[PDB]
Amino acid sequence: RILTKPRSMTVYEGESARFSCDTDGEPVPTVTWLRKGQVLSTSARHQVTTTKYKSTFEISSVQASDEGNYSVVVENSEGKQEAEFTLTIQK
Repeated sequence: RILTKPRSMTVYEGESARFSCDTDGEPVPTVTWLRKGQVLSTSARHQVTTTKYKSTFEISSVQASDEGNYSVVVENSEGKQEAEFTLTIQK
């Protein structure tokens, strides 16, 4: 149920940008990073990565086609939620 949401910021390009949230489930919930960025989930220049009870979205080598405003829709065997933030990049 969204134990904790990630933060936000504005990086330059492949500088840092690190995100990490937490979510309960039954058992183990599911996450869906997405924000006009191809559901993030490591789809090109991103570096997402979920874990047992906590996920993490990392942005590296981000070109001029990722922008920040990134959210995370996390569901569960019998639940549904989401979060949102924004990690831009001054290419």
